[PDB]
Amino acid sequence: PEYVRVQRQKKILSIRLKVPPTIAQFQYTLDRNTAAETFKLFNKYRPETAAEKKERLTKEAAAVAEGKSKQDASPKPYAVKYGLNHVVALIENKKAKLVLIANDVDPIELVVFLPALCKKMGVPYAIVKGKARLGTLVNQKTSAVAALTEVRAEDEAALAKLVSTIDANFADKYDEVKKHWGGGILG
Amino acid sequence: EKFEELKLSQPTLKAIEKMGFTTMTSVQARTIPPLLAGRDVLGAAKTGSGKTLAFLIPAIELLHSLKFKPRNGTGIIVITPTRELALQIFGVARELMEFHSQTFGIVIGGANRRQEAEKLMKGVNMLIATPGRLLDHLQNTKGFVFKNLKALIIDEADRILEIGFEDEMRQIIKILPNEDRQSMLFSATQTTKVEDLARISLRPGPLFINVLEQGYVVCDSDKRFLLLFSFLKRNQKKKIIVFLSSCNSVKYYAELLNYIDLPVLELHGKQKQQKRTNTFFEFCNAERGILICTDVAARGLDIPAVDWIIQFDPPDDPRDYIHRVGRTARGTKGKGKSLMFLTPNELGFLRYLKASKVPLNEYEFPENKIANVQSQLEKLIKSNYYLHQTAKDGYRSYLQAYASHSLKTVYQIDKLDLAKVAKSYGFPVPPKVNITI
Amino acid sequence: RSQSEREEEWLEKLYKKHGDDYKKMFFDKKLNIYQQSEGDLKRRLLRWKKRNGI
Amino acid sequence: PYEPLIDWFTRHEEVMPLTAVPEPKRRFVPSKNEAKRVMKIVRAIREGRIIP
Amino acid sequence: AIPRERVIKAVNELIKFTSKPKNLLEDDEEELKKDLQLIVVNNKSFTGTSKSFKLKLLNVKHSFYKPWKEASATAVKDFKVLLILKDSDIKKVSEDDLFDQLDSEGIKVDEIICGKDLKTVYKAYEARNAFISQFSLILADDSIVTSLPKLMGGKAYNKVETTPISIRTHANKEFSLTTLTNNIKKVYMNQLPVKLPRGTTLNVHLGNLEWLRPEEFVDNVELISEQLIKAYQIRSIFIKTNRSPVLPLYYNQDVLDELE
Repeated sequence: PEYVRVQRQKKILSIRLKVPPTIAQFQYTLDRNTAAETFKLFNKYRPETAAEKKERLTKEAAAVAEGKSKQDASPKPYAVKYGLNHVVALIENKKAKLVLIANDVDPIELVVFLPALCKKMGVPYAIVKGKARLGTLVNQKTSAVAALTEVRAEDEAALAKLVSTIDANFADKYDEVKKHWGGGILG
Repeated sequence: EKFEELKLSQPTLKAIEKMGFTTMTSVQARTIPPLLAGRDVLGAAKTGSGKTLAFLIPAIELLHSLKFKPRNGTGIIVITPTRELALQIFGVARELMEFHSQTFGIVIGGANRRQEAEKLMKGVNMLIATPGRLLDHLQNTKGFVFKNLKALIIDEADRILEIGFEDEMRQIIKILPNEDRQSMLFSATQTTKVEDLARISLRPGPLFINVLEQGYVVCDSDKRFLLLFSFLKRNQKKKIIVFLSSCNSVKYYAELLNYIDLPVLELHGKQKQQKRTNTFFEFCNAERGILICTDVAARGLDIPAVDWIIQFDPPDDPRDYIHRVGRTARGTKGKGKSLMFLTPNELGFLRYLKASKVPLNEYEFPENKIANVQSQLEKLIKSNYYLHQTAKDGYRSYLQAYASHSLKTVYQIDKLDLAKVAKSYGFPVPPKVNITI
Repeated sequence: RSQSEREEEWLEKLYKKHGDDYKKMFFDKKLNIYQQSEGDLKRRLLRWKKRNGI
Repeated sequence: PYEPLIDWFTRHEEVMPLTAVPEPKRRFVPSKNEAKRVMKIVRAIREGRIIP
Repeated sequence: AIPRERVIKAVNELIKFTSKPKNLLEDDEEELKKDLQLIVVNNKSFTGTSKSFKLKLLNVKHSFYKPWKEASATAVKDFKVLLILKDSDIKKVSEDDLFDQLDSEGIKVDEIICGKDLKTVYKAYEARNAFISQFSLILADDSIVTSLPKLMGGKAYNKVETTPISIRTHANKEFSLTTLTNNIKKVYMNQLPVKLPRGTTLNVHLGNLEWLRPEEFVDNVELISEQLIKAYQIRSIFIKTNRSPVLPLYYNQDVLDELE
């Protein structure tokens, strides 16, 4: 076929040529156990689905329909944040405690400023592998970004050690090789 | 005599009634018939005699006698060195102009330029401003109705000269018209370069009326408000006055400590002056009370013999603080113990204290005894929108107070960790304030 | 323009919880979760009183 | 040719955000648009179009 | 019994002792230590040959928790009351239910916490120690009491305020709010805690001299001491400030003959 031929010829012409160092920061990404614990963290903070939302809405609406106005109390919803402009919006306050960044986006240029932007804003970013795995934890097909701001007190101590873990595993390991021109070796 | 005896418009009469004023202070009772007579004047009066209101009354009389539109002119122009004194003069002037019909405004370096620009585009019938920002607004803002200049006043030319804005003032007066303008000015003392500006300003020939250890506590900028709270709890049932810089931080700290339910009286320029008088009266008669105030609202009124002078914020005039602690000791036979908070950037102030040659006592801090309410503070600020905005306002006005400070050798914004300052206000992230850094 | 039954009942709860004073009911967490404005509270209570309960 | 990237601008960290945008009211209180959707469902159940 | 007169002698001696005098703004913790009474009991084999984290609640004539609270309003650390209750217990009990009962006699529960909250919200040594150190009065259901020491941390069992107190909401098959209601009154104002360590040394904390009347101190001490004598074979009694040296008041020399 043609499309199989092109998708195999793709990633050959990339690595054969010199990639700029603002790329290939991607795939210098998080290792196995740390990404695993990051997913264990963010599955604790799944956002509400449309079905669960509408279900709670029907519950409270049937409550008010009886009326049976039970109380007026709810702390806040805490969830991951996943809209890209919303993720950037949570930076430049700053509010992002952790950011996950997908390596694979076909318009890469949507994403390329985010490591430098969280670098200058001091936000603990981490480059995650695969936007589908982001979409799974956020009930989308893909997400390509994952910001997290608000955390319960049960999880806040896990958050800080995860931040220190990432800054040890990502910011220390890959920082100098981030500056280097990747690829260029023929296929 | 009395304010209510003299010939006045009825909204000015209602204004003076609601500000609580009936009688006159003697130097202002002297200067008011020349103030109505239309002559230029200079004057020596103590800071806070009511000398704001002294010019405020015939200025509004001139605006009442001319009745011109907001598009028509600006007229009354007020030059005042300190942003804090500007806010105090403005807050006194607001209700006075409010019973009147004309317009009132602010021009301050450190305010939003498009705000002041749009207010100038609308036109303002009574301007109160700092000297430095006026050159920017006169040289840069287009279409601003400048040609009228019904009058002009200077206050504390000693403080303009001591800051050093006098060349800016000369450029201003060379921009200013003279023939319609009359010039009135108050300065408690005088120098030659004051009198040189006076000779340019005063268009007719004027008649003029002329009438110890300190505590110092070095603390980091985050924990200083917490330590103030801790020391205030420990010294409860002792009347103490705390000196601040910005009225927003006064109102915010008062509302905060009342939310922590220990009894606190506030005292600031945004406070209504009858309510201000009520708070001062209740502090003086209650004799075991917490008084939060700025520097110059405290300067504007005599102080009862107190258990503690606490100065939290940087001073407006440190020289006046040195004279003020001396007159506080010599006036109060009851012992008033004076302390100032310090930040480890501020130790040069100490050697200026060593320039003052008065003795100094370092007051030590135990890190064990920390009230540990800062998490509750941050949960409160994340909870309450109203407290969130007042906290941001105290933070903003605090930084603009540092911006408006004279002694750069004692206070540099570049020295300061704004993260710790925000955490003292209770923000984990410092909010953006549009400040030249 | 009248008032809705839930929110006038909410005002009725506030009227019995705090009474008439506004600085206490402004800093009330329970039954002021929308954190209504100081004077919007006054406006809605005066409309509610003119509607019902003097 | 090629050479590694200079990080002159990243290495200075902003302690503050860019914009002095005032915080909105609705970030602190329970969500209004939620409640409007609630009252929509309440009106539908009062008309019986939605069964509990 | 014990010569009350001698106890008045010793407490007036201690009042005279604490009356003896770049300084701090905020006062020394050690300065707060040197004003406080501690009862010390030498007694044969105060072990149960086993660790005893359970506190004995001694019936005391006067209640130092109210002068504690009244000085704690002036003090930096604020007196707070923690109860730790079951999940179903917290589901049933509300806070105004407590507050209405306690304003009758003029006290206040600060907080109520489930064991779930201990095992997930404060399952971190920093946050748990910070949360415990806020509190002076810690109460817990007797059922939960023997489940606590994995959740509480040994840093809580080091101090006397930080270790929890047995209290019971039950009297029948189910609990009654009446039982918790008068039971917090019993534990509050009619009983004082007792740690039970090993060795021959018992330390009992009484409290700062500025809180109570000195003859009322003497009455509480003699009541407690008679309770201890009727409880245990006691070698000696030294009461003192933890800054001060000891004060021998009462001792029984034949207890040591009776040990062996």
